[PDB]
Amino acid sequence: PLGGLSEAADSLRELLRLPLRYPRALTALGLAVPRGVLLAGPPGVGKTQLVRAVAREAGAELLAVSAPALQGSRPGETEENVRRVFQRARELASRGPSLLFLDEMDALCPQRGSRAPESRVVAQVLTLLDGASGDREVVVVGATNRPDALDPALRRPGRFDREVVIGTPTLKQRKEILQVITSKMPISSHVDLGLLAEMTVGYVGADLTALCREAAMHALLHSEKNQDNPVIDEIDFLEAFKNIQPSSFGLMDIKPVDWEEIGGLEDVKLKLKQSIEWPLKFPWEFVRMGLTQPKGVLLYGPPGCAKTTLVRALATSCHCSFVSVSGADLFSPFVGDSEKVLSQIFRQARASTPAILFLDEIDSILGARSASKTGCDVQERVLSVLLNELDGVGLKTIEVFNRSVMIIAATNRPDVLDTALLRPGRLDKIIYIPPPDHKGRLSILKVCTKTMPIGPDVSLENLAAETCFFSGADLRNLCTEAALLALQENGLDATTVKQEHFLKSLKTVKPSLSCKDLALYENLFKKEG
Amino acid sequence: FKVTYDMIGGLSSQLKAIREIIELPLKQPELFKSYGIPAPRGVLLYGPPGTGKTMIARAVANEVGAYVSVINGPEIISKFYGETEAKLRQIFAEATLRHPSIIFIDELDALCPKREGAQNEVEKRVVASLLTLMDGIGSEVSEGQVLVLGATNRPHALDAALRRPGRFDKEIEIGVPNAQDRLDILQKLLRRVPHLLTEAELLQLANSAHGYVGADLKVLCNEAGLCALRRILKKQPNLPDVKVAGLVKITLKDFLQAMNDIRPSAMREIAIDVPNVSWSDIGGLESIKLKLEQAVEWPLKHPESFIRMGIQPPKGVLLYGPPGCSKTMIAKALANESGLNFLAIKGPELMNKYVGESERAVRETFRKARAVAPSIIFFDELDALAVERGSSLGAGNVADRVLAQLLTEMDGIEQLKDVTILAATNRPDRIDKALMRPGRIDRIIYVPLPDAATRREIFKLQFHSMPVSNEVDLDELILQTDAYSGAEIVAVCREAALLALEEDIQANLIMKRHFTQALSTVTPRIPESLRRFYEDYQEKSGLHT
Repeated sequence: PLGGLSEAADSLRELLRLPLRYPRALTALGLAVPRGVLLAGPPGVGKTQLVRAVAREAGAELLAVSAPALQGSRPGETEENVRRVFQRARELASRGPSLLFLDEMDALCPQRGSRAPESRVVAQVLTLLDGASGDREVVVVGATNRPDALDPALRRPGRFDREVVIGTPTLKQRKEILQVITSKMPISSHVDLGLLAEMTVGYVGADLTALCREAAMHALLHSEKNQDNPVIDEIDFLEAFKNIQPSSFGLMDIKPVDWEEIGGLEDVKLKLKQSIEWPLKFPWEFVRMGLTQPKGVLLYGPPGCAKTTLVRALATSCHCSFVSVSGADLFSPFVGDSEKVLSQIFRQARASTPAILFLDEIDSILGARSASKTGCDVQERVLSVLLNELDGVGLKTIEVFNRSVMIIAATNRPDVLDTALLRPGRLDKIIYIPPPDHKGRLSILKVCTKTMPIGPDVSLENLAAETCFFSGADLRNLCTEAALLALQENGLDATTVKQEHFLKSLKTVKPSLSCKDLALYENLFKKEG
Repeated sequence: FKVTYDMIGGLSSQLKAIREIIELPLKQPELFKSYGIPAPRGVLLYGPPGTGKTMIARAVANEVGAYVSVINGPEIISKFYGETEAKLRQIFAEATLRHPSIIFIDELDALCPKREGAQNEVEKRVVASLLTLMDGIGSEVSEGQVLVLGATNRPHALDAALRRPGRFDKEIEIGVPNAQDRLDILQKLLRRVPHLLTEAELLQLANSAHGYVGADLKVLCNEAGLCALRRILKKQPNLPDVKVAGLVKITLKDFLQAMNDIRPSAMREIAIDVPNVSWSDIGGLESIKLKLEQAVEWPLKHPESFIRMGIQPPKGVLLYGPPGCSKTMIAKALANESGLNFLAIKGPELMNKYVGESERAVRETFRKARAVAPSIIFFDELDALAVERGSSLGAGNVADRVLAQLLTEMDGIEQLKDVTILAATNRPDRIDKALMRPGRIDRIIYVPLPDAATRREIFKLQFHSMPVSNEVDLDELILQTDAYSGAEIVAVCREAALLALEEDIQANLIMKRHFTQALSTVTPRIPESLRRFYEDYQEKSGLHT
């Protein structure tokens, strides 16, 4: 089955179905449906299997010809082979759904600066498709890995433009596909498939297949008695996973967090509530109230407050679709792709049109402008494409369809970023996040400690009095280490914890949150406005 | 395909211009020979992509008498060497035999890139051959009959010698369309599609299409058809194409969602917009209004004011004061009152990594300005580019280049035949007097802070969009809003509305106690010392009137 693929499966179902699931004379009513799509991603996971399955679900000829099996030694035979296949597709259009499936177009497309015959090949298949446009039921699915690998000249409108990625290896789909694979394999009954799954970060389905493969392989190897029924044990499974190569590689944090895992600065909490989530009720609120929605807000606090936690809690308290934007997710070794993934995630926001998009630590996402004057050009290119795309606007004038994503950013070095970002019209609100006061310290200690083994001797208020210049993470690591001391030292197998260990751990973690740095931070990024 | 003038939308003036520059020769060339005055070899078309001038080309081609013949850059310039020229000369001669014919080329800069801007000497051989061929179009046997047509975005990357006379004289611009133009081309498209729309909300939809392009309008039409189709499908499970066709009727919401799904490709270049804001949107400014209308209307009186005495053609008016405080609003207001055209250039954006391309933008800006002569250039935040050199060693270079080229453009003050320039900034000192030297930008006005009546007018324009309570009292509001700016006070009442919303997510009227609360929260981040400095500069500067 289409394990871990049914969502992309059905999206592509409707998309490619639109010309096929419904007749043509309506197109003849003055409409030209796009024809020819792209499936980009690591294959073997089911891409082939899924295109099979969907041509089935609609009812269509699974003409699963492998275009890599058409290479020619002399220019001209290749074009005749393509004539053969595309003509059979044409007679298929003469009969019904010509669901031509041609894989690995990029190997048939070495991009510019390459030799000549690629030109003949691509132009000739272009003739084929542009002519068969006249025919009634001509559709092709180029199956590759990355769209960038294909011919640029094959990405025009009225050409291969409807492109979709293979399924990103999600947890849910991971479990689905493990079960689907083993649905024909005699794995052991007791299987904590979720454990192995969460071990298999970044591992696409096919990787998981292969992993199970070698697992059962060594199972059969180091066992000989039950030659037919293997209890393919989770131990051999684990060891195989260990042996296996790591994965080759917009990850939304599935982890939900509420307003309880966070205390202090409830003023800023209510502010975020003001300028972000009330917009949900907006379609009638500003009506009886006037004021519009501020496009962009920028929350700034000292590095160490883990603002990301607050952002994720916000994303939790709204149910709105959420995607994250991080530099580590961004800094891939492909120059010119950062802008691309930016556009991609914004397009996804448009897709799940109610969308909240987070721009973390943008000083990392966008470094300095003119500090290193030799390698900071593509960064300004991302700057330009950002300043362009950040213009999400609508009718919004005196029922309403609230099709308007929202963008929120946060960082620690705003004095580094490009000043035009803060443009009234792009980022029309900025909020401050001071490190907690005595009360905030007390509260965040209380809430971070509500699961550690507490003893009847501690007095959090004293730490609060003395744990000044402490970040959230500071206090969290502090109570952590102190618990460790208490437990190990006294109770090798313990029950309680004493405050003495916190007192001792104080110096162990040197709090370098100098109040002068606080004043510097504040003055800088309050004049940043 | 029978591509007819009856299909091409907008561009009316340019249509007439091309039609006339081409028709008379292609009608009575022996009149031209009787005059002995030469017949124009070619005409250079230009304009950003998207508007696919090829439309115009094939249109005029199959319109009157032309035998079409087309060649395109990325279609011709392969790894051949002179075989490009071979194909070229062959087309040229064969269509010469076909004297009633017209050759066109797109991306003419592509086939012929810059000499210093390219490397492949083969391409320059092709350049030279094209030159020779075009002189073969200045040939006697067929004097002025092989009309060459060149069209590409970049006029810069073109080869200089192509501008030598008798080779490429008439440069016709086809820029991004305008509100009325968008509407026209949209109608001409929609001509043959069942729809249920009224031309007023249609004009609304047109207004929506900022930075939109024709080709993208066609894509919009197709998209909307598709989506209305989808809408119908979401009411019938199954059906044959007959009733489908019988029911598809494009409506407004269709177009709305359609436009909202696909974004256009324009809006990187300049655009001849139209001032939408009104004097009915700002309060007071009485003497400001009068002095401004005077400043803009005198340059047409200076014919007769010179007839009276004759002294000077004063042009440059410069406002200055607090930051963005309704100033640009006043600018657009005068713009709409005059009915002229607006070309905004926001200062700080002028910084681009592309060394000189900012200059290039300024250059095409002034070109279009001239082309639309009854128009007004605008500037804002001049001090951004006007940070003096030496501070930033590697950054102020493009800045001074840009400022120099700016002076170099404005120089055509005579050429600026009543083409006024309005600018405004906050700290006028930071500029160079190369702009404040007499003749160019001399009339100056400090924008006075809003008086009580202006504040009350701001309050009226605010209350006219929010349901407010009756405990309002304009008096003490105006009292406790001094040292503030208008837009700031708008934000104040906005936040008071937010506070009432905090009182209840479904309340109706905002309470003025919460207004006073907001007043306490908001602080005037502008000290009176700033006004002192403003008025001091006013006193210690050059001319005001």
